Amino acid sequence: AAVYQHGCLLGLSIAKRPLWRQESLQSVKNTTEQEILKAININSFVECGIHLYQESTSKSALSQEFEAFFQGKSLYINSGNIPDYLFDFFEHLPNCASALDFIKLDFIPSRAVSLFFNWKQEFRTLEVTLRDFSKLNKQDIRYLGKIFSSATSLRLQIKRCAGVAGSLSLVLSTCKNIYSLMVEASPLTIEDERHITSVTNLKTLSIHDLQNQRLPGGLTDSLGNLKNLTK
Amino acid sequence: LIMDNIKMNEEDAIKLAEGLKNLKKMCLFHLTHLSDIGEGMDYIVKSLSSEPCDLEEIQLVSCCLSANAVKILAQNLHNLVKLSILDLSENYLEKDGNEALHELIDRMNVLEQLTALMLPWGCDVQGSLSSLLKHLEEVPQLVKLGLKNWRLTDTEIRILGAFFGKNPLKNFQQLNLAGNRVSSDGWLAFMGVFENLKQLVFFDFSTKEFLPDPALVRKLSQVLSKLTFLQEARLVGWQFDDDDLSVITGAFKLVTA
Repeated sequence: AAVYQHGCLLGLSIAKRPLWRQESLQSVKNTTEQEILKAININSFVECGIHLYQESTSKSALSQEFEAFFQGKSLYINSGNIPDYLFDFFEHLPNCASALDFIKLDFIPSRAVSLFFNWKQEFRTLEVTLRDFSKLNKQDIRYLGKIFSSATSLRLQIKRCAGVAGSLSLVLSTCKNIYSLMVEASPLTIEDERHITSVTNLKTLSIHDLQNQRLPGGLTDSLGNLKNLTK
Repeated sequence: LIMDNIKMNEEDAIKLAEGLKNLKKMCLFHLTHLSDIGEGMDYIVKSLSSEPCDLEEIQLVSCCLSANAVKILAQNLHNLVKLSILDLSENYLEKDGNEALHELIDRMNVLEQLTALMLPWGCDVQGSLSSLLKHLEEVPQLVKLGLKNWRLTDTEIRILGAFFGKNPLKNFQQLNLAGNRVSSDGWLAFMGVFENLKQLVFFDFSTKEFLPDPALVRKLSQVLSKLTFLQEARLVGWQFDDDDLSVITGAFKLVTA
């Protein structure tokens, strides 16, 4: 816990098979492999801390030491792979899992909902990423709602989703914690665009590969509603 | 004396009202599931509430009470000090009910023993909830309070939120709200009030049909679990799914409809 210095940044590509996010976020632009590797290294560091906890047979006895260790770190969770130990970590080690600054949930199994939709606490900041979504099922939206709401601050990144167009306002309207919204090469309707321009508590807005041009009252017309926008 | 679902000839009520005059030792009276009577019930309030007695609990439920009967009681609230339980609820006042309520609400300034006040329903008594606040804040022993059988809008919970600020009772246990018209934006507006009501024994906050956001489900389970008692609260009319019922903590009893 007393080690904050990173140290050697060579190799360490063993953890997190999606080293390049399997063609998702952190793509061609704004790479910086050094920072990508640091993220991998810290993520494996957090996992190691969790593994040491699990084998310490000290579910509550050593909560003070683990609190100091985990505080200020980020944890990455793949929705397609949620190990049993995460459930015990979040359920049995309160005030430590919540001491993490960020949890990254990268996509919708009901298990993902079960882990996040608990009654132990609200998470600080959640970063939700949507990737291979050619269709948005009504059930999927319901499940996302349950996850999105379990936080104080929400960051949402939607990349190359085809099933989202016409349903973006439908999803965004389920949670008011959204303050950072990014859309990458993903189509939308005017109703979805108007909705984005109707959310006044956004701090970050990022639009990529939008080829519509003629967008009445949209993000290309005014966008002066987002007075709190910084980026 | 308990009279439970007993059929009357619409005349006997008058004769009993007179007979009751000599029962100077009577303390408890229950009148339940009354059939349609109309005239005859006003004779009870005319005969009683006077010629002073030791009545401790007067519980007339669903007794076809008129606004005039309520006005008669209001005039007679100078009597029957020591009375603690006053019901006369589960009853709709067809006309001028609000006026009758206004007169008694501005009284009860001699009734220092009042607990568990239940109110009569009128269309729309809701416009006078602030009139209740006017004197409810003056009674430090309101362990129970019931506001049943009427629509209660988001505006009204904000009014009650002011009531529930509050200069604390530290003895409030029972809250009864049989129905409402509260939106998905809250409700939530008065959550946290429970921090001042840690000894709540039970409540309902029921409705006709409502489907809460996941956020509201989470707030319920993370708040009620901090209560000292929570002795079989109900959530009638709330569309909780199996997933939401899983989230709701191990309450002694749980009713959804």
